[PDB]
Amino acid sequence: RPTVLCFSGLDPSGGAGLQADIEAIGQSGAHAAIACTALTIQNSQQVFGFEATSKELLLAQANAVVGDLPIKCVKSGMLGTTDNIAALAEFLRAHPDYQYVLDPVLVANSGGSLGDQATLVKAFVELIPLATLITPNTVELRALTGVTDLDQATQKLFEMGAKAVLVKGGHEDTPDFIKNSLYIDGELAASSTCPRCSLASFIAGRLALGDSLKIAVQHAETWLFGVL
Ligand SMILES: Cc1ncc(COP(=O)(O)O)c(C=O)c1O
Repeated sequence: RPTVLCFSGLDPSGGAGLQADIEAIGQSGAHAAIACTALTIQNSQQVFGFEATSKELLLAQANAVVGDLPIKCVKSGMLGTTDNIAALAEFLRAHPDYQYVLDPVLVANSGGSLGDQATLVKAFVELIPLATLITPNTVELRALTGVTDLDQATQKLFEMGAKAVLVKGGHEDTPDFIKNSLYIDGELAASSTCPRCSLASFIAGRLALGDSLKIAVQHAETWLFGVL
């Protein structure tokens, strides 16, 4: 059972964060390991605050997993601080053989703060070229690039060094479905939907199990359509 190591925050209410990573990775067929980036204080309605994990304790968790478990993929969600973004980049550069799924979490779904967005956007520059796949929703895509046109923003992310981008949402969305577009090396590789879209951890698990990107993304949609 290949392992996905998740650099993710803890949401006590269990709606998001490393709990959702654990659930998705288990359903993908892989094993989840966790390097907790923050203990948040939040529920479905608001974020009250959070205590970011120090860079030292973050790397200590990650390094405890290294050597014990067969890490094949890293996934990141909430990182909280620019220190933790830098620590993850340091970790990834020490392990270029790991695949990496970057979910560029800038805000909570409730709207509450999971860190200062402007400085997080600037710090994410370092992680963009390291990712096997970046999974921005349309808000995250625009924030990372400073570009409001989705097509132009996607291309800008590739100019910034992205290798593959799964854009969640776009001009093809409807009340029943969010449309996802998988781009590889700047070119549209697969155009799909998703009934509703938190795909990064499930995709990471499928990548850990040896799937190609296209097959992993397809499995993730089948998983969500199976919930429906
Ligand atoms: C701690 C935390 N991580 C991540 C997310 C969103 O990413 P997922 O719910 O896919 O982990 C949220 C909420 O939006 C969150 O509060």
